[PDB]
Amino acid sequence: GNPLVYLDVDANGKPLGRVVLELKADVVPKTAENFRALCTGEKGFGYKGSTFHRVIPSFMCQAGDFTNHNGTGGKSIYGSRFPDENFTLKHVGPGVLSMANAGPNTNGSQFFICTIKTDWLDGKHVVFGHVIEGMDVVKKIESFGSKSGRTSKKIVITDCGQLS
Ligand SMILES: Nc1ccc2cn[nH]c2c1
Repeated sequence: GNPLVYLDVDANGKPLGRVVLELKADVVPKTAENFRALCTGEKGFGYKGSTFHRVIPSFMCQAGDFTNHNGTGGKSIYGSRFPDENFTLKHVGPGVLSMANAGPNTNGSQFFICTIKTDWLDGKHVVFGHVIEGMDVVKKIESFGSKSGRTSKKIVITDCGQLS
């Protein structure tokens, strides 16, 4: 079946817990595979040690820039950027996992977890999974955001990997 992966997240050096994500490889296999491999670190790089750098309350929590840690960087397992696979899955509510980008066909490693329905991103960002477990952790992360996206705590993915 679809991969299950995890992110263990600290805030200011203390653990918040685990976010478990289902990756919809059935619908977006290339996008799911990128995220899966970045969680395991098996290509020699990935999310371990990187941050949630942009968090906006009542919107989303964004992470995955493991090169620049500021939202300008990141890279995929295929190359620096890769195409929008499809827009079949929609931003239907809290818990949606979707690719951050800088316009059409600029997927790398940055991603976000929605804390509300973000329907205006449909057809613009590739949704590729959702939160199976740990929405409590996501709500904690969300609470350390601001309107500008600047976080009020240092939010770090201390560990990550694949469960199945
Ligand atoms: N892949 C990717 C995702 C978000 C942003 C923002 N600037 N550059 C990016 C590149």
